[PDB]
Formats: sequence, structure tokens, C-alpha cells
Amino acid sequence: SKLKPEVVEELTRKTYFTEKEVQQWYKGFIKDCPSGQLDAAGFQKIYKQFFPFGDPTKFATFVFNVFDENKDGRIEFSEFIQALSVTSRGTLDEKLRWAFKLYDLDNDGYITRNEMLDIVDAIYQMVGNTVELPEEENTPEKRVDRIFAMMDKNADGKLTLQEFQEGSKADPSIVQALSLYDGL
Ligand SMILES: CC(C)c1c(C(=O)Nc2ccccc2)c(-c2ccccc2)c(-c2ccc(F)cc2)n1CC[C@@H](O)C[C@@H](O)CC(=O)O
Ligand SMILES: CC(C)c1c(C(=O)Nc2ccccc2)c(-c2ccccc2)c(-c2ccc(F)cc2)n1CC[C@@H](O)C[C@@H](O)CC(=O)O
Ligand SMILES: [Ca+2]
Ligand SMILES: [Ca+2]
Ligand SMILES: [Ca+2]
Ligand code: NA
Ligand code: NA
Repeated sequence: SKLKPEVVEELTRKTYFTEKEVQQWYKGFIKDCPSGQLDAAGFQKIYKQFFPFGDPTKFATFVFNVFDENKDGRIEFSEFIQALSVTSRGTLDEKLRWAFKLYDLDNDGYITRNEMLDIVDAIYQMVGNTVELPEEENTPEKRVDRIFAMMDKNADGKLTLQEFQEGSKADPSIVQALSLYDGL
């Protein structure tokens, strides 16, 4: 009940984890999902555990789709560990690029005001009452307006990856959120 040697080596080379950390995360992954394939409902259950005082269902669905690389409706361990690596230990640039993919719902190379608003409304639902909101950003629409004011340099209503990267790095509050390693 362990990973084959070849897979351990492969996954270690593709992530910021060590061999022992990979084998350890697999033990926990298998314990919760014995088949090794996480379903949308199971992934939903996990996110409900991160945010018990809100509704993470909509956001969890968007996240599930992004990191289901091969789009087969299941998150296998290889997809899980690589997602976890970028999201928990990646550099700022690598995290930003996965953040862009999440906001680019149709993967067409632009984030529209409507694509972003859908995600941000999911984020506000997920938080719930667990974050006091300044009045100037107490709605998804207000947050989106501020973001596109800061980042849409050509004012075409869409964000390229270049606009999203430079705009995010300009805001000290965004830089901090994307510069953590194991939550620190
Ligand atoms: C280690 C724990 C905090 C964690 C995370 C996480 O790090 N999230 C985190 C939060 C913030 C920043 C970075 C990471 C994720 C976790 C979940 C989703 C995405 C990323 C990490 C999970 C986890 C839960 C259920 C699963 F099916 C698999 C893993 N788990 C739980 C694993 C644990 O059930 C092992 C099991 O053996 C214990 C038991 O059965 O009693
Ligand atoms: C679960 C965790 C590893 C995660 C994911 C994710 O879904 N990964 C995952 C893992 C395995 C399988 C599938 C998915 C994404 C994550 C990243 C991109 C898109 C969707 C989710 C993030 C995360 C990282 C930086 C951000 F700016 C925001 C969120 N994080 C880290 C969140 C953490 O910074 C929250 C913060 O509020 C707490 C703190 O201050 O430490
Ligand atoms: Ca998959
Ligand atoms: Ca798009
Ligand atoms: Ca633009
Ligand atoms: Na590694
Ligand atoms: Na996408």
C-alpha cells in the first residue's frame, strides 16, 4: 500500500517536496480516499473543512476543475501533489500563473470582468462572516472594480497575464498572500 519507486522519483522531481514528504502525503491521501481518485463531492467535503462558517461549494468547484489537469472528473494523487506543491510552496511567479488560470474560466488568455466576478463572488460566499469587510470592498463588484482599476492598463475590460502579473506585484497586500511557504 505505497507508491511504486518510479512514481516516488517522478513526483519528487516535479514538486518542492522530498521523497519522504511525497510518501507521507500519499498515506494521508489514501486514508481519506482509498481508491486514489478524488471526486467533486469529496473535494467539496475537504474545502467545507477549511471553511466551516461559510459556503465553499462554488469556489471548490472552480478549483477542482483547474487542478483536474486531464479533465476526467477525478483528482488522482499525481494531480493532487503537484497542485499542493505550487499552491503551498511555489514562487510568486508560479503561484500567480496558476491564479490566472483559475480566473480565466474559458482558458482563452483573458480574464474578463464577468469571469473575475464569478470567482470573487465564490470567494465572498466561502469567507462568510469570518472576515470584517471595509465598506469600500463589502461586495464582489466593489472588489472587481478596484482590481480592474489597478490592473487594466489599456482599459479594454480584460486582463492579460502580463497585466495580471504586474498589477498583482504592485499591490503589497497581494504580494504577501502569494509569498508564503507552508503558510508562513
Ligand atoms: C495536512 C492537512 C492540513 C491537510 C491539508 C492541507 O495541508 N491543507 C492546506 C491548507 C492551507 C495551506 C496549504 C495546505 C490537505 C489539503 C486538502 C486539499 C488541498 C490541499 C491540501 C488535506 C487533505 C484532506 C483530505 C484529503 F483527502 C487529502 C488531503 N489535509 C489532511 C490530510 C490528513 O487527513 C491525513 C490523514 O491521514 C489524517 C486522518 O485520516 O486522520
Ligand atoms: C489548499 C492550499 C494548498 C491552497 C490552494 C489549493 O487549492 N491547493 C490545492 C492543493 C492540492 C490539490 C488541489 C488544490 C490554493 C489555490 C491556488 C490557486 C488557485 C486556487 C487555489 C491556495 C492559494 C495560494 C495563494 C493564494 F493567494 C490563494 C490561494 N492555497 C493556499 C491557501 C492559503 O494561502 C490561504 C491563506 O488564507 C492562509 C495563509 O495566510 O496562510
Ligand atoms: Ca484527473
Ligand atoms: Ca477568459
Ligand atoms: Ca487589458
Ligand atoms: Na522535490
Ligand atoms: Na482556466
